[PDB]
Amino acid sequence: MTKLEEHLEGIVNIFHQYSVRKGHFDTLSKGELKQLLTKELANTIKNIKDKAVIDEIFQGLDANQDEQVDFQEFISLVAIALKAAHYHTHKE
Amino acid sequence: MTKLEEHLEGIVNIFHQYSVRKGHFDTLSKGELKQLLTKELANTIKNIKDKAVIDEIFQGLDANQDEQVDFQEFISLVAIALKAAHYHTHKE
Repeated sequence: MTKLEEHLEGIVNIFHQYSVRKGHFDTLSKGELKQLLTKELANTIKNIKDKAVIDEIFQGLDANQDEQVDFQEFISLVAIALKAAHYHTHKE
Repeated sequence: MTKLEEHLEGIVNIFHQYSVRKGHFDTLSKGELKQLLTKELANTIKNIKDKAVIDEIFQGLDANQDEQVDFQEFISLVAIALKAAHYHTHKE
């Protein structure tokens, strides 16, 4: 039940772990996200294995249209994912 | 490192646990959120103990201005909180 804040900084260090390869700045493009998603969120988000699904999501975070998901853009990812968790019918 | 999806459904069942008292529908007002926040996110969000801080956040999720945070509105809460986690300087 009680996990205190390990779930917040937990998801944060998780993103830092699966999304580690970037340019000069923390670009963290769809490559890293796709990796994290297919292996971590494999059971949460509908067909998170699908690049079409991942594209949809990535593009939903990357409103910048620059192919970069920051921890903040990943924050919206967790929005999609938590939705996929409770609304696990298919947040889509 | 690897927590798979326990962090997504984890936060979800966490909200379900600390925010359990509602009306006929899952209203889940600032009372339940304040509780979860002060005890869970006590170390993450800046002065999450402050009702002024919590108000700011709650109101940020409750765009409906109806005093109801759903799991989806709590989804934006986790957006604030994950931000408070990595950007732990003070998402504010």
